[PDB]
Amino acid sequence: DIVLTQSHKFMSTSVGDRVSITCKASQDVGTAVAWYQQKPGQSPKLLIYWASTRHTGVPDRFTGSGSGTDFTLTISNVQSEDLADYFCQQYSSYPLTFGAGTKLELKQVQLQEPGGELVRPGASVKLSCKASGYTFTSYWINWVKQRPGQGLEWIGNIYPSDSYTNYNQKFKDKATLTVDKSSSTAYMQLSSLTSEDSAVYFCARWGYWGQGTLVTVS
Ligand SMILES: CC1(C)S[C@@H]2[C@H](NC(=O)[C@H](N)c3ccccc3)C(=O)N2[C@H]1C(=O)O
Repeated sequence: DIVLTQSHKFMSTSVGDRVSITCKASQDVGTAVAWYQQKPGQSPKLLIYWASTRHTGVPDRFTGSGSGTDFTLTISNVQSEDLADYFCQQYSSYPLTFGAGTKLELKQVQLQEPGGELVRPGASVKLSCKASGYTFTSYWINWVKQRPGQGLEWIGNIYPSDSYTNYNQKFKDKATLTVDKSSSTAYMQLSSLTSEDSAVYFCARWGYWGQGTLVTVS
């Protein structure tokens, strides 16, 4: 698997400074790399893709670069609203992997963001991911696990059109992906839950991450 080593877990900066967050792929990943911004209680917002193309709406402050192995995300004049988590994504080959992330800081009320469920150990859970506003069958749906202080993990994806699926070997026996064309809803069923399965589970379309769902196993 391709490991993406992100240069610092924590980065201190100040409003007005220039910042550089880097990711080093352990194998060549071409220019298939994306950078995301994630604020607490929110979901990743795509900033750069194909390593250097700025996504629509993202302010010039952000710039991406690199090809093959060393990727960089630079913010020319850091602003307050920029203080967040940033992580890189590699989509050159399976399993898709992510850099453990970088928290950009200097040195708010949050309620049910996201909502979720508390289930029992050894039990099973089936998470939903309703889609709206676009042709469900035309875009892969990915599922990602996020624990609080660790790096994002990609579970697998599925093409709703024919339900073709890819699994990160690590989740092969824990997750099973399905979709329901009739209600444009993708699902993920986790089996034999342990405290290790407690996390926020996101489903994502290229450029649109869901709000996620908190699965607590107690
Ligand atoms: C080669 C691919 C992996 S890239 C594309 C889409 N990838 C995304 O939606 C997006 N980058 C994404 C968001 C969140 C987590 C992981 C990935 C996806 O899955 N498709 C595959 C395909 O077309 O063969």
